[PDB]
Amino acid sequence: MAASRRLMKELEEIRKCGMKNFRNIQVDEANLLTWQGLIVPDNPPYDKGAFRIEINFPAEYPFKPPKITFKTKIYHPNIDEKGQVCLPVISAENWKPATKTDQVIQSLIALVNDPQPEHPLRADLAEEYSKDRKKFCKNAEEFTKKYGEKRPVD
Repeated sequence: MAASRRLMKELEEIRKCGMKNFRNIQVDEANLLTWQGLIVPDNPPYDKGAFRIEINFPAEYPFKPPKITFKTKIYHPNIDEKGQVCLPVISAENWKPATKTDQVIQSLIALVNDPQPEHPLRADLAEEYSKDRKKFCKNAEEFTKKYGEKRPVD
Protein backbone atom coordinates (compact mmCIF):
# COMPACT_ATOMS: atom_id res chain seq x y z
CA MET A 1 0.00 0.00 0.00
CA ALA A 2 2.00 3.00 -1.28
CA ALA A 3 -1.07 4.88 -2.56
CA SER A 4 -2.76 4.62 0.86
CA ARG A 5 0.02 6.64 2.48
CA ARG A 6 -0.55 9.56 0.13
CA LEU A 7 -4.34 9.12 0.36
CA MET A 8 -4.12 9.42 4.18
CA LYS A 9 -2.23 12.72 4.19
CA GLU A 10 -4.37 14.03 1.30
CA LEU A 11 -7.56 13.07 3.20
CA GLU A 12 -6.56 14.83 6.39
CA GLU A 13 -5.51 17.83 4.25
CA ILE A 14 -8.91 17.70 2.46
CA ARG A 15 -10.94 17.84 5.70
CA LYS A 16 -8.64 20.56 7.08
CA CYS A 17 -8.99 22.59 3.85
CA GLY A 18 -12.69 22.95 4.66
CA MET A 19 -15.07 19.97 4.67
CA LYS A 20 -17.95 21.96 3.26
CA ASN A 21 -19.04 20.78 -0.18
CA PHE A 22 -17.48 17.44 0.80
CA ARG A 23 -18.47 16.03 4.19
CA ASN A 24 -18.91 12.70 5.94
CA ILE A 25 -15.41 11.87 4.62
CA GLN A 26 -14.54 8.44 6.06
CA VAL A 27 -11.80 5.93 5.27
CA ASP A 28 -11.66 2.26 6.38
CA GLU A 29 -8.64 0.95 8.33
CA ALA A 30 -8.01 -2.07 6.10
CA ASN A 31 -9.63 -0.80 2.90
CA LEU A 32 -8.26 2.74 3.51
CA LEU A 33 -7.56 2.76 -0.24
CA THR A 34 -11.33 3.13 -0.74
CA TRP A 35 -13.09 6.31 0.38
CA GLN A 36 -16.71 7.01 1.24
CA GLY A 37 -18.61 10.19 2.04
CA LEU A 38 -21.07 12.70 0.62
CA ILE A 39 -20.84 15.92 -1.32
CA VAL A 40 -23.06 18.87 -0.42
CA PRO A 41 -23.80 20.85 -3.61
CA ASP A 42 -25.02 24.49 -3.73
CA ASN A 43 -26.77 24.89 -7.13
CA PRO A 44 -29.03 21.79 -7.14
CA PRO A 45 -31.48 21.45 -4.20
CA TYR A 46 -29.14 20.52 -1.31
CA ASP A 47 -31.72 21.75 1.23
CA LYS A 48 -33.44 18.35 1.00
CA GLY A 49 -30.26 16.20 1.07
CA ALA A 50 -26.92 15.47 -0.64
CA PHE A 51 -25.26 12.86 -2.88
CA ARG A 52 -23.32 9.99 -1.34
CA ILE A 53 -20.30 8.86 -3.32
CA GLU A 54 -17.60 6.22 -2.96
CA ILE A 55 -14.15 6.62 -4.53
CA ASN A 56 -12.39 3.33 -5.16
CA PHE A 57 -8.70 4.32 -5.16
CA PRO A 58 -6.64 1.14 -5.55
CA ALA A 59 -2.94 0.61 -4.79
CA GLU A 60 -2.62 0.99 -8.57
CA TYR A 61 -3.41 4.77 -8.21
CA PRO A 62 -0.12 5.86 -9.88
CA PHE A 63 -0.75 3.11 -12.54
CA LYS A 64 -4.43 3.91 -13.41
CA PRO A 65 -7.23 6.37 -12.56
CA PRO A 66 -9.71 5.54 -9.74
CA LYS A 67 -13.43 4.89 -10.18
CA ILE A 68 -16.27 6.69 -8.43
CA THR A 69 -19.81 5.41 -7.97
CA PHE A 70 -22.65 7.35 -6.36
CA LYS A 71 -24.58 5.23 -3.86
CA THR A 72 -27.57 7.56 -4.04
CA LYS A 73 -29.61 8.02 -7.25
CA ILE A 74 -28.42 10.85 -9.52
CA TYR A 75 -30.07 13.27 -11.94
CA HIS A 76 -26.81 14.89 -13.10
CA PRO A 77 -25.67 14.12 -16.69
CA ASN A 78 -22.01 13.93 -15.63
CA ILE A 79 -22.88 10.70 -13.73
CA ASP A 80 -24.78 7.58 -14.95
CA GLU A 81 -27.94 6.12 -13.37
CA LYS A 82 -25.73 3.37 -11.86
CA GLY A 83 -23.79 6.19 -10.12
CA GLN A 84 -20.85 5.67 -12.53
CA VAL A 85 -18.76 8.67 -13.58
CA CYS A 86 -16.72 9.76 -16.61
CA LEU A 87 -14.82 13.02 -15.90
CA PRO A 88 -11.43 14.06 -17.37
CA VAL A 89 -9.88 14.02 -13.85
CA ILE A 90 -10.07 10.18 -13.96
CA SER A 91 -10.50 9.65 -17.71
CA ALA A 92 -8.11 7.11 -19.28
CA GLU A 93 -6.82 9.68 -21.80
CA ASN A 94 -6.23 12.08 -18.87
CA TRP A 95 -4.94 9.55 -16.38
CA LYS A 96 -2.50 11.78 -14.49
CA PRO A 97 -0.80 9.97 -11.55
CA ALA A 98 -0.17 13.49 -10.20
CA THR A 99 -3.96 13.77 -9.59
CA LYS A 100 -5.51 12.96 -6.19
CA THR A 101 -8.90 12.83 -4.47
CA ASP A 102 -8.83 16.63 -4.14
CA GLN A 103 -9.15 16.82 -7.96
CA VAL A 104 -11.69 13.99 -8.05
CA ILE A 105 -14.01 15.34 -5.32
CA GLN A 106 -13.83 18.93 -6.53
CA SER A 107 -14.74 17.52 -9.99
CA LEU A 108 -17.94 15.90 -8.70
CA ILE A 109 -18.88 19.05 -6.79
CA ALA A 110 -18.01 21.17 -9.85
CA LEU A 111 -20.15 19.01 -12.21
CA VAL A 112 -23.00 18.41 -9.72
CA ASN A 113 -23.12 22.19 -9.18
CA ASP A 114 -22.42 23.22 -12.77
CA PRO A 115 -23.01 20.43 -15.29
CA GLN A 116 -21.53 20.53 -18.81
CA PRO A 117 -24.21 19.57 -21.42
CA GLU A 118 -21.32 19.75 -23.96
CA HIS A 119 -20.61 16.00 -23.91
CA PRO A 120 -21.38 14.40 -20.50
CA LEU A 121 -22.17 10.73 -19.61
CA ARG A 122 -25.90 11.09 -20.28
CA ALA A 123 -26.31 13.88 -22.82
CA ASP A 124 -30.10 13.29 -22.34
CA LEU A 125 -30.14 14.51 -18.71
CA ALA A 126 -28.06 17.46 -19.99
CA GLU A 127 -30.64 18.05 -22.76
CA GLU A 128 -33.61 18.33 -20.42
CA TYR A 129 -31.35 20.49 -18.23
CA SER A 130 -30.23 22.74 -21.10
CA LYS A 131 -33.77 23.13 -22.47
CA ASP A 132 -35.31 23.51 -19.00
CA ARG A 133 -33.33 23.59 -15.77
CA LYS A 134 -36.67 23.90 -13.93
CA LYS A 135 -37.60 20.22 -14.34
CA PHE A 136 -33.98 19.37 -13.54
CA CYS A 137 -34.22 21.44 -10.33
CA LYS A 138 -37.62 20.08 -9.26
CA ASN A 139 -36.84 16.47 -10.14
CA ALA A 140 -33.58 17.00 -8.19
CA GLU A 141 -35.53 18.37 -5.18
CA GLU A 142 -37.43 15.07 -5.11
CA PHE A 143 -34.48 12.80 -6.08
CA THR A 144 -32.50 14.23 -3.19
CA LYS A 145 -35.55 13.70 -0.93
CA LYS A 146 -35.97 10.08 -2.16
CA TYR A 147 -32.41 8.73 -2.04
CA GLY A 148 -30.12 11.74 -1.53
CA GLU A 149 -28.11 11.37 1.67
CA LYS A 150 -29.25 13.51 4.58
CA ARG A 151 -26.91 16.49 4.32
CA PRO A 152 -26.01 17.77 7.80
CA VAL A 153 -27.69 20.86 9.29
CA ASP A 154 -24.19 22.36 9.12
